[PDB]
Amino acid sequence: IVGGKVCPKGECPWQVLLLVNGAQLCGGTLINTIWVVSAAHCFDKIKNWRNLIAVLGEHDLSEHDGDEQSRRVAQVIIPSTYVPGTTNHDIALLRLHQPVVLTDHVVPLCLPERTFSERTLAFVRFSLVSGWGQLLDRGATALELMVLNVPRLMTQDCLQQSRSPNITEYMFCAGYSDGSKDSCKGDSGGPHATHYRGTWYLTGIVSWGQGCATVGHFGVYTRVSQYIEWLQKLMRSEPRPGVLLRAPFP
Amino acid sequence: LICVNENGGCEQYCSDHTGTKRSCRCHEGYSLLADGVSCTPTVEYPCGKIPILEKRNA
Ligand SMILES: Nc1nc2ccc(NC(=O)Cc3cccc(Cl)c3)cc2[nH]1
Repeated sequence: IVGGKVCPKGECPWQVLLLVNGAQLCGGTLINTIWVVSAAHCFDKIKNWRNLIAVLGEHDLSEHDGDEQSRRVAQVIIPSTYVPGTTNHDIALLRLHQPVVLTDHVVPLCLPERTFSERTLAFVRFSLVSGWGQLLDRGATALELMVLNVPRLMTQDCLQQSRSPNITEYMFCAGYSDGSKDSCKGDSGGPHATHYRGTWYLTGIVSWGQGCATVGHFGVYTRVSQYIEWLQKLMRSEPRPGVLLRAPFP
Repeated sequence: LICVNENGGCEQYCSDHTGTKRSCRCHEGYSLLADGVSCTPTVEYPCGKIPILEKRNA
């Protein structure tokens, strides 16, 4: 995250850290006790699928304070329409091997209904993005979880204001074009969380952008509202052997 | 009332029904109040609420 602030410990309780062989891979969002939403592109280069770990209740990566909860990732589900190395359909649904325990520091973000998300949440201007990604373009990653308030743009306005992948119906733009504030590498997969009448909802996934905080460009987020029914169906399904599952979309 | 305008007055989810009808609904871990629009938690850790801030204003 570029130009944000430290998320006070426990105020981003749905944030997930994904690790591979103990190394920082990506962010994610807890949506109930066994299910995490992340970005498909986070898994393009995974060699050992059995060493993926999700950490909940993380805050300061330099210390252990006892609020952290680690779980093996039992399943990574990716839409059939996602092509590795490209930007469209950038979503993954992760099943944990064992549920996390909900606590003051571990709480799921609500996955909204589609209609609610499209008709109401999509018009809330500002939303929060968070992660342990790079604090600057070409810079070091954060040791404390960072958070940033970003405004959403209509895709026609994003394309007009921006000056190379297309912005599809499965994406949206948010952030700033003045190079001050943005998500960045390392934040991929993390939440874009939207507040409405006292409650927070998952509306986007940190996906991509032209560098980070690049003048004339905005951050691009997976439009989660397109995947609600796909996610809901998968969460009712029984696990299959093997970690990676490609599932038909729609 | 219609769900496209003002969320149909619902705090959370809204369904249109045939005629001038509307039903509000709540996420798992919440129940709908008798006003027919408001949602109240039914569990300790409902989704989308931040416990340390909920206690900070409780
Ligand atoms: N401002 C800003 N936020 C970002 C967050 C993440 C990234 N990371 C990538 O762009 C790498 C990437 C490569 C190929 C396909 C995909 Cl979908 C993604 C860049 C970002 N730029």
